Parts: sequence; structure tokens; C-alpha cells
Amino acid sequence: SMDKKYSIGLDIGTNSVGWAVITDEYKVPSKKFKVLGNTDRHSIKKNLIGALLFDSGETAEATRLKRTARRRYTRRKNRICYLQEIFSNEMAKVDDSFFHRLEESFLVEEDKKHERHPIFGNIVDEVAYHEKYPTIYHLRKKLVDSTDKADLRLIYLALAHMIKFRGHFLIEGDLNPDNSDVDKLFIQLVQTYNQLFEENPINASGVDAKAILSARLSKSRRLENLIAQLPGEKKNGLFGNLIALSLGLTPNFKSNFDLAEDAKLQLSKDTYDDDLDNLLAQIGDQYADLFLAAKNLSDAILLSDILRVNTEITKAPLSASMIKRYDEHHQDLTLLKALVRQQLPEKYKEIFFDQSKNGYAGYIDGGASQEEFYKFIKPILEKMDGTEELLVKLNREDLLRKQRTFDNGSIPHQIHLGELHAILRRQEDFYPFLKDNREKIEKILTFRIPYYVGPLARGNSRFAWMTRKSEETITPWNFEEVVDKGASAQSFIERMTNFDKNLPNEKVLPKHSLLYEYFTVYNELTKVKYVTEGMRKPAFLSGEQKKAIVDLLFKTNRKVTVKQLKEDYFKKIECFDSVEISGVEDRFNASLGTYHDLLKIIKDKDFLDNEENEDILEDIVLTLTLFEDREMIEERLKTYAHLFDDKVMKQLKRRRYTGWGRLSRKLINGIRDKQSGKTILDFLKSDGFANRNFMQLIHDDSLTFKEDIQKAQVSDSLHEHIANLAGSPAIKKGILQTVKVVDELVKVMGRHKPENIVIEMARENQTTQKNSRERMKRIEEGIKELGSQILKEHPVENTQLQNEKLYLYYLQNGRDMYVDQELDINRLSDYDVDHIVPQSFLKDDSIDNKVLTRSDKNRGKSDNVPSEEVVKKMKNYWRQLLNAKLITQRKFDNLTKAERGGLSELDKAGFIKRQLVETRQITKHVAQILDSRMNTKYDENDKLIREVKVITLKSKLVSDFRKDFQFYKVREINNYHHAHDAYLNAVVGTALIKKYPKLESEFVYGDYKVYDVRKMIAKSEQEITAKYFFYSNIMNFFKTEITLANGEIRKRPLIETNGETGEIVWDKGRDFATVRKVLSMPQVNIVKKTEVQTGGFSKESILPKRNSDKLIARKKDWDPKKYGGFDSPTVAYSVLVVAKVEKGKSKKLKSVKELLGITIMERSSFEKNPIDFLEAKGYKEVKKDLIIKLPKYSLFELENGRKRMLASAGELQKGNELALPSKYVNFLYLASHYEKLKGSPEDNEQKQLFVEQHKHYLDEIIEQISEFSKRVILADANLDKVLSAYNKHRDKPIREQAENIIHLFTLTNLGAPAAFKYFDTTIDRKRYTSTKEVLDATLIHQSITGLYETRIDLSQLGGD
Amino acid sequence: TLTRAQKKYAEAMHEFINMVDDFEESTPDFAKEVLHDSDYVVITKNEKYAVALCSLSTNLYLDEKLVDYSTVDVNGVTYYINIVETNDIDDLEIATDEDEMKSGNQEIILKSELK
RNA sequence: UGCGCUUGGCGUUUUAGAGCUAGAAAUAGCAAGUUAAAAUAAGGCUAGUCCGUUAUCAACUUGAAAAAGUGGCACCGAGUCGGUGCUU
Repeated sequence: SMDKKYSIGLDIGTNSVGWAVITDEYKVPSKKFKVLGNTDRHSIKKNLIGALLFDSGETAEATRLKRTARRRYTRRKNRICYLQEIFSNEMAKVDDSFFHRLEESFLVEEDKKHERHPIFGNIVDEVAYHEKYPTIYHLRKKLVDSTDKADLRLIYLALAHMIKFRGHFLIEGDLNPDNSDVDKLFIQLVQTYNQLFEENPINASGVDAKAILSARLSKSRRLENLIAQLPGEKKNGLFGNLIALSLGLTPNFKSNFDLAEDAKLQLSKDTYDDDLDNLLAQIGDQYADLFLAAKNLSDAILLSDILRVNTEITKAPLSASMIKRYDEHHQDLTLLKALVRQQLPEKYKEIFFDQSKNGYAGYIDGGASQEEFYKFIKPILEKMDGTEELLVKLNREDLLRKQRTFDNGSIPHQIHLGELHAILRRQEDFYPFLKDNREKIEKILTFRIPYYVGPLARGNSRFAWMTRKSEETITPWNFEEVVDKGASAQSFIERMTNFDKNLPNEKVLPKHSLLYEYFTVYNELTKVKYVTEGMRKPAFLSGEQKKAIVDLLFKTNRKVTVKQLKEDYFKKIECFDSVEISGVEDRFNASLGTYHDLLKIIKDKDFLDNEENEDILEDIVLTLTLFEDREMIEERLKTYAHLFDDKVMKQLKRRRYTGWGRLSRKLINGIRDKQSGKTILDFLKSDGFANRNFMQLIHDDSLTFKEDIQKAQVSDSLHEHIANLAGSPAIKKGILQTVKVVDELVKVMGRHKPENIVIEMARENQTTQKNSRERMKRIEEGIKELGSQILKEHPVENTQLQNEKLYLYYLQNGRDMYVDQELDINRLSDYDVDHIVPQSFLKDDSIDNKVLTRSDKNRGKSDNVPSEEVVKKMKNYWRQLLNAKLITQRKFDNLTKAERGGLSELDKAGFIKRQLVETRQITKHVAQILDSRMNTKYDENDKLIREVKVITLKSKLVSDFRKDFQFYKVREINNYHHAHDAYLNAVVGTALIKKYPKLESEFVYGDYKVYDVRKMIAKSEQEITAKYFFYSNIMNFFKTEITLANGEIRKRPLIETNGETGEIVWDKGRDFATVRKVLSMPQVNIVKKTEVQTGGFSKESILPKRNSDKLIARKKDWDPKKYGGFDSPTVAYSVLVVAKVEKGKSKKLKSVKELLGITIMERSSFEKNPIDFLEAKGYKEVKKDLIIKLPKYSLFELENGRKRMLASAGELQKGNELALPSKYVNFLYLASHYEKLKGSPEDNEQKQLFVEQHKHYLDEIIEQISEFSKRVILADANLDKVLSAYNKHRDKPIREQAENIIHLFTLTNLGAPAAFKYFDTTIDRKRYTSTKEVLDATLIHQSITGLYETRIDLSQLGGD
Repeated sequence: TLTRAQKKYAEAMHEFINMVDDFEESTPDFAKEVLHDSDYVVITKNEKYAVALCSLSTNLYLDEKLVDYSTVDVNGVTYYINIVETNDIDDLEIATDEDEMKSGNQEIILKSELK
């Protein structure tokens, strides 16, 4: 051969990139490759196919949380330092070393440089103090109340404990009823509820919420007493579950909103936040204000229950109430011990003495939670007399409570400030320096760094944007006069705006932009259809209808129901009687919330509607979204003070907003259509008979928006190029790894660019029955809408809803879809499932396109959609199902196409688009880069010369192709299929680009002549000349004989060719062989990208002290034998070390060749001075040349082709892949698919014969595995154990025997060994814990493809 | 926001309700540090503690190290949410009766976490 | 769909809150518990009320680093890649 034309295949992933090279003949070439190294092998052959594997790429966010965690702790340490500094000069007078003792509180007696008692320094004064002040709160109350001069250390402690743990800043300004009281926040709740629900208000005008909620009763009682005042609210209503949430319970919002999956929400859960976001997404942004009014109430109750004081007894409600809790804990404990001595004295020791148990000892000493604890003593209290009071406190959750606890989130820094402020005012006469710093101290507590200002850096922080006003250290006092608040904010706005993906360089609107809201309503409104009597076909809205509706319904309602639209407008305004509506269901999702919010506060309807006020109005929203901050908001509304009352103005700033949209104002209006001068939003309003939608407008190539977007994505350097594209961080790594592979391959190929690069992107997102509930949910609501008794008569269960025949039975209400016939639920095996739009026209296997009939003959004689007769007979029946949502609209239409003359050219041209064009925007970006990288030359007119055509395929075509021709895939076997998939794309892609070149525009990146598809299409079968097809399914030319919807068989020639070129595209007999050949090849290049670990030094569990020296100190001086520490430290990379070390009492140098794990923490050190580091860690006579870096997954080959991968310094992973013969592959596919075949009956039987006639392949397969494990896995005990186990079930079914044969592959799988089972029987993994063999073994360095290697025999080290 | 490990557990938690008893006492989470360090989350039903199964290195020794578990209660019976910490190589023990324990335990789910 | 800024409550760790009676001890009987300090990636220099867990990484060669370099082809096979005519 001569042919140096070649195309490349690629299957891009998050953990893999399969790649292949092919020739014009669909062959995978073969080459010898220069093998560098010190071994004797100086070249080997490799097939040009393989796949790169790699650990996923991880998000920054994880690091961010660590960063703020770190920032918080550092700036708390500074608060205290501001205190001590003020105190210190005076304190020195009173105690020389008082602060110092605190500094060293942590340390053991042996290491303290001062006296071991911290506050006072002698055991007498200390022990006294603790009997006098059992908590800090006793000290705080006394200082807050008393009129005596107090010791200056004690004043410090009190103040330092309010400052250190200073509570929340959720509430701005002084506390008052509207921000802190339980009733007010109750009112805001119902107000938020009714705003949502004008139709069904709650009125609670008489209702006394404060008292009901506040009183000391179990959460669940208070919930009943409240719903008790609200007739027409159910205890688990939407309003009832909202109070439940408010009390801290776990309500299920499932029923409340008709959800498929339940929505249990609990305010104390950390995951509540995105548990809420889970619910919100389903039910929309609108309800967020409810759950936030619930949350604030939640704070209000908890805070109400923490401060249990009558005020004015003390200026320290908090401390006084903790003391109460202390006393109460004492009382109740004493009694309890009484009641256990008396009644259950055998259990006294365990409960109060054992810290292993969940009893009191574990509660205090064993780290039990309050929750674990109650649940321990609950049975025990219940067994005893005299527990009545204790059970009440328990079930109220008020028994034996500690003062520092999970609740205190809800304690506002203002309260702390109250006590802080009091103590100063008592003492400031006894200590003038406190009079003089009173305002400084209070500032230490109350000052907060602004959200906008950010880190207070000086040019050494990548994160910070703040601008100084002077070069001096920033302190909470000088802040306003050192930091340029305005400038710093301004740089804030710029950084925290995201740009429009479609049109970057342009900021995204706030999610609550009136314009974003008008836009979003006009987009939903544009797809709505209606029928009055004599309605012709189902009509769209006029622009004038739309502009009246928004004017009447939308600018009069927060949310508009169909009923108002059906009744409020159609009957009322157009003087209709009854109007069917389609294209919306139940109610509108998008409404002008921001219009109504602004109407309430501004009470000037003309102003909102002026539409020249839009600018003023859009800046407003912009500031209330940008800023939480009260001060800034005031500064930033200053210039609309004239326009508005000081009643409204105040009320304005009290409206806040959160969230950003996907789009730019310039998107929605700024750009225009060249031909029409109509913006996007301009089209949404009036588009005529043809009523386009925003997604359409961008896609629609007849307009200037699609093209300007393309022209607008403009972005230089590489990583910047990679960085820019949207998509997950893991997929950016794969895109980057893809392009490197292409570069290596091009290099491999002589630096010739290929003819084409076929792309597809593999999907590995099989998260879960998410869909199996929805199936049931669809049926219930469906079967209820129809008022049928089917589910009663035939029991419901949603897991057997995975049998499609069973699924369609129910969706059709137990009837034939093509006849007024019942089906027999039992006898479904007999029935045929039919595709409405035949397979020949397009490949659609969706339930949407399938129906159950007693025999597919009932459909009609056609090769079309079903016959005009069936349509006219069932259309009513089908209409009922559609109104009941058992069938989709598209499905109704498809059945009823015959009515409309059946499948048109336009229909067909649509199936073609459907099949070719890749819908995911991220592959297009991947295409652009590669096209950009590959194509570099311009011609003599400055037209780009496209030497390489970069093609993107839907994954489906290949996946369909494998299924169609029996090139089956079973991931559980090995990793080759990644590479195979790439090959198969390359093949299917190039064929297609030969056979249909005019279709290039659809599937080739570039700018090409767009061709009306219809022209391609033939009007008839006999028409077949320059007509591409009469049958839509574009993959037809591969098949020899295709079946039509009516059993007829249309044949095709072995040798297809493009008619116009005459180029030869496919020999059906010859070419498939080439494919089968490629797939069964044993040598495929599987490279695990080796990686140095990065991140945390070790596990994050601070452990208690051990003799063992493994644990790692948390501060250089803190010996873990004394102070505890971290246990396991991550190894960054290992390092082969060859040196001689002392071996016995003699101290004689024995030569060693060892493997050393360099911890992430040690890396710095060892990488500055590698020998010195190694020498301090014991090795001597180290040889510098010898040392080799060995990261994770480093590859060794042992004797007999056995290979290992380095997991750590002491452990290996299996390094071999099991290329099973192709014949056993499809055997194991079919076998384990035996029942749910999803194929036509006559071959669905044909394949089952093949399995029954090849059950001797089962035994042949085990011996495949057997010889493999003996040779490489070398875990004999396990293979013995399975070898018996397959004997033990040789007579179990082939579908069961196979499906377990697939688990067994874990044993031979590449990577670390895992535990697995055959049937009941379970195999324990055999771990390769010796890295000794490797040292004398052969290393192998691989390029990305694994094609260029360097082989290093390690048994030649040990000498000179 | 949310711990990388934590999030891959919360979803793990969804799947267990997916088994479904509409149990009604809401599921508990261990401290973030325990979760990052711990390698695997397993739930064992029918009132028995999770896992601890051996691994025979190149006879058999214990492989999986436990941490805190919560006896969440379905209408009938305790379902522990046992948390399993994968074992570091040097540290290991040798099992006795336990091989019997691994065989006679039925566990509804095991989900990889760190990965 | 990323990426970013403020701030809290727990939690964990060590110390500090004189344990007593009886007994040679082994040990048993009792008392007590609710709080605080401190650290919260070791640390780093650029000394900031900054920064320290993301991306990135075969080997060998040049560079200070971005970055640049380094490995014929044809056929006939196929148990992880084998052989052979040719090129040099």
C-alpha cells in the first residue's frame, strides 16, 4: 500500500479518551515503534488504536471552602489580639504573665514555662473561682449586673468570650420587633404565603402566634395548637408543613406539590441548603421567599426559647438563661441518679460510668450528641416510676442541656453586644482605660469586613481586589478611612459579574430583572395554542393578543392560571364561550414578580409602564441584587431620592434580591436581525402566523442572531482557549488530553494532518429508579384523570414498570392501541410492540414512539404512519389519553399524521437533522479548537484552507451501529471499548461524509453551503438521479436488507457508492469483516495517565494521643505521644532509592534498593535538597543519578507479560487488560439480555437458539479467565474458590450464569483489586502488598498514546 | 456550600430513602472530617452493624475499618448507616469468627465516596 | 457551570476545673460531670487583619521560564504484538 491519508477517531470522556487511526479502507494500521532504553528490545509493533485513562478533574470549590475556613480562623485570632493589646498594659500591672499562661493553655505541665493554673496561677484561687462561677455565663451575669469593681482578668475573660464567639450578623441595625419578634416574623410568613396564594388566603388576624409557638411544649404539640387556629388548614398542609419546618421538624413537602420523589426538609440539616435548592428547582424560584420567611421564624423561636428571662432583672438575658439551664441540668440529674439508685441499680454503672455507651458518660466524655443520648435513656426512663417530669423535658428536647450547643447559630451578635456594653459601663469608673477604649472594644465586636471589600491584601493576593486609601495597616477603627469603600466596591461589581456564554464581554442580568422577566413570559407565551368552535387547525397567539394579555393578566397578577386565561380573557374580552387551550398546562411558570414587587412599594402604575423608566428601574434592581449591605444601598439610591417619597424610599431599600440569569440585555434587545431590524425580544412579541421561540431564534439560521453569536464568541493562547469553554472541570481535562493525543498522533503519522477527525462524547452519568417512580407517578395521575379502575383491578408496583410491554399496557389503560379491544395483562408475551413512525424513516425507540397491539398488523397496510382508517376510529380515544397526559402531543400527532397526508418531505428532512446534528454545545467548542489547531493555512485570497474536516457525531449513531451489527459492548470486561468506540465513529463518520457530502453543513465544523434537505429527498420509492433518499433513516445504506413497517423487505447492493462522486463508500460483505477484525485484535494501547497527588497532607481527623509514632503533629513542637494528631498522610509520589544503610548493632552498611513514599508535606523539603533529605531519613551513600520519580500508576512489567501499577510506596494495582475473543463478547451480551431483548420476535428467537446452542461457550469462557488469572493475577485461592462456585451452579439458567460471569471480571480488571460475588458466594480481594518484585523488574515510560515508550530494566541497578 | 465528600454522601443518602420505608426520622450525617477520611458508606439493615470484611494480602487479615453508625429506624427495625474507612496497608489484623460474619450479613448498599 | 467575597454554631484535639472513704495492695463502695483556654492543614515571606488542598505533570535533550526539541516504510500473521523482502 501507499495510502498516507488517514482519519482519526475519538471518544472523549471524564475518565477516558479512546482514539483510533483508520485508512480509507476502514483498517487500523500497524507500525514498529522505536523503543528507547537500556534493555535489548529496540523496536515493537503496535496497532494505531488505544485509549487514555485518567482520574477525574476536581472543582476548585472544595479548596475555596478550605480557604475561607482558613480566613475565618485567622481573623478571629486577630480580634482577641486587639483585646489583649488594649488590656495588656494595664494587665501587666495586675498579672505579669496572665496572658502568657493562656498562650500556653494547651501544653502539658512538662512543657509549660509558667504555672499550670491559667486564670489566677494558684490552685486555691482557681478552685474557688470554679465553685463560684461554674460557667463563663455566671461570670458574665455577675459582671453585667454587679456594681462592684471586678478583678481585671475576669473582666477580660467575659469580654474575650463574647468577642471570640460573637454570634451572627443576619440582622442589620438594632434589634426590634419587625426583625426579631416571633409574631412579626409570623406575619411576614403568612404575608409571604398569601402573596403567593391570592386565591386561597390564610387570615390569622385574631391568632396569637407568639404565645402558641413560644410556650414550652413539644415541637409537635405547638404544631397542632397553631393549625388548630386555622380552620381549612391540614396539619400536613403546605402551611402546616411550613410551621413544622419552623419548629425544626422534618415535614414532607412531597404531597403538597404532587412530587414524584419525597422532599423531607429539616432546618438543622447542613444539606438543607441544597435539599432546598432540589425542591426549589422543581417548584420554581417563586417560593424561595416562603422558606426564608420560615427560616427567620426558625431563628425567632430558637432565640425565644434560649432567652427565657423576664427582662430588666438583668441586662444579660442570655447569660441568665444559660445559668437557669445549668441549674435545671443539676436538679434533674440529681433526681435521675436518685430514681436509678432506687429502681434500676444494676444499670447505674453503665449509664454514668461507661464512656463506650451512649449513656451519660458517652454524652459528656464519649462525644455522644444530645440526640444519641436521649435515644439511649428514653427506654430506661419509660421503664421507671417518677420519670414523668424527665420524659416531658426529653420529649420537649429540654433535658440535661449543655450551654455551648448546635442551637446557638440563632443568637445575634447584638445580644452579645448588650452584655459586652453593660460590663464596660459598670467598670469604666474603676478602670479609666476602659472608659477611654469603650468605643474601641465595642467596635472590635461589631465591625465586619464587607462582602464587597474582600481580603485586605497588598498586591500579594490573587483573590483580592480592594483599593487602599493609604499605606497603613488596616484596623477595624481606621477602616472607613484607610479603605476606599467606593472604589473597592466598584472593582467588586466588575469581578462578580458573569458574562453571557453566548455573548461574553457582556454582563449577565440579575435574575430578577424586569426585562429578564418580561422576556421570560413572552417566550413561554409564544408557544401557546387555542381552539374555539370552527377553529381550523390549533392556532397561535397574535402579537396584539399577547400585548393585551400581559397588560391584563400579567400586570394584574403575580401568577396567571389557565382558568383566568380561559375565562378572564377569552370569554370576557374576545367575547368567546369556551376556548380549548394547548401548549401550557395548569398555570404559567414565568411571571413578572419584579413588576408586582415594584408596584406595591412605588404605588405608581404609570411609572412602571412608562418604558422610558426601564433604565432607572433596571439599575435599581441591579443594586438590590448586587448588595446586601445597607450603607452601600443607601449611597447607591441617592439620586432617585427626588423622584420618590421618604415613605417609599425607606421601603425600597428594605426590598432585597438574589440571583443572576444566563443572558445579557444585549442578547435580548441589543442585537438585531439584519433583514428586519427586529431584536430577539422584538420577535417574541410579534412574529405573525409563524411564532418562533428563543431557543429557535438562536438555532434558526434564517436570522442574524445565530451568526452574530458565532461571530461574538471570539475569545489566543491554549489554556485560555481550553479555559473559556463551558462545561464541567473534568471535561476540560479530557478536552485538553484529547488535543495532546491528536498532536502525538499527527506526529506519529509523519506530521501529515488527517483527512478527518471524528468526535463523539461518551456519556457516563447513570446516577441511579428516578424514572421508575415517574413512570408510576405518570400512571396514577393519568389513571385518575381517566377515572378508570385499572389500578385497583390490577395491582400497582413501580419496579416491574421497567418491562416496556407492561409499561405500555398501563399507559393505554389495558386496551389495544389500534383497536377497541382489551388486552390481557397476562398474555403480553403474545403481543407486538410497534413503532409509530417506522424505523426505516428514523430511529426512535422511545416510549413516545411505541405502542402495544395484539399484532402489528392492526396498524394498517402502509409503510407510513398508521392507516387513515385506524386514525379515524381511535382519534377520540387517543384524544382522551392526551388530555390525560398518558400520551404526549408529539405522539398524538404522529399517530394522526395520516390524517395530514402522512410523512412529508418536511417531516423526513426533520428526521435527518435529528440524527446528524449534535445538540450539545460543548462538542462544538471542542470541534472549533481542533479545527483551529489543525487548519492553519490561508490561500491567495485569505480564505482558510480546511485541510482537515472535523466531524462531530451523535453518540447514538455508533451505539445504534454496534447494536445493529452485533458489535456488542460489555464494559465490565476491560477498557478497550473506549478505543473501539473511537474507531467505530471514525468509520461511521467518514462513510457518511463520503456518501452524503452535501449534508456537510450539518455535521462538519466550518462554514459551508446549507442545502434545503427536501431537494435531496425523493418524492417516491421508484424515484430512489440526484436524490439522496426516500427513506429517512440515514444509516440505511449499511444494511443489506431493510424491513418496512408492513413486513416487506427492501434490499440494497453490497457495494454502495455516492452517485455523483462515484466514490466507493462501503462493501457490505467485505467491510464488516474489517471491523470485526479490528475489534478482536489483542494489542490495544491502554495508558493510565500517571499523576502526582495534590491536596491535603493527610486525613483530617485530629486523633487522641498514642504511643505510636505514626501520627503527625499539628504544630512543629507538638509531640503526638503527648498531644494527638493526624494519622495517614497522602503520598505525593514515591521515589526509588538505592543506597546502603545500617543493618545491625554493628552499624555495618548493607546495600538496599528500596522504594520511598514522599508525602505531600515533605515534597518541598525533598525537592530542594533530595540527598540531604534522604540522608536525614537514614539512607547513606546515596547515588544521585539513580533516584527515579515514581508517581501513582507507574507501570512495571514482570516476567511472562504480567504487569503492575504503583498505588503507593507499598502497594500495587493490577496492570493487565484481558482482551477476550470477540465471539465470547456478544455471547455474554446476548446471554445476559436473554429476557429483555427488545428485538423482533423472529430473530429474538434466532438469537436465543444461538445462546442455547453455544452454552459450551460458558465453560470455554471460564477457562479463558482461568488461564488469565493463573498467569497474571496470581491469586490462586480465589480462582480455586470461583472454580468450584461455577461448578455449584452449572445447572442454573444461562441468563443467570452469564450475568454472574460478568462480575467475575472484576478479578481480572485493571486497577486495584475489589471484592466481588458469584451468586451468594463472595470472594475477598487479593491485595498486592509487596513492592519488592518491582525493584528488579522492568519500568515502562509511556507517551500519552502509549505508542512511544522507554524501557528501563531495574535489575541492572545495584552496581556502579 | 458543601464538602466534596459530604455531597457524594448526601446523594448516597437519597438512594437509601429510595429503598423506601417512608421511615420518617430524618437521616443523619457525620462530621465533615470523618467523611473525607472515611472511604465508603454502607448501610446494613435488619439490626446489624456494617461490614469489616477481610482482605488477603500477598492468611487473611481484616480490610475495612469501621467508624460511627446511627441506628436509623424503619417502621420495623434498625437500619444502621454504617460508615466504613478503608484500611491503610501496614496496619492490619487477622480475622477469626468474622469470616462467618461477612457471609451472614445482607447489606442494601455500598457506595464509593472519595471517588 | 464554572469561579469568587463576607460571617456563624457545632465538632475534634491538650491543658485547667485538689476526686473522696476503705484497703498492704489486688480492689470495692461512693462523689463529680453542664465551663473555659488554645490549635483547626506543618507552615511560608512577600510580613499582608496576605498566602498555603483547583487546574497543570511519560521519558531524554536545551533553556532562567513561558516554551523548544527527540523515535522509515511494505507485506503476511495474531493471546497483549509476532516476523520478513526492502531504506540507511
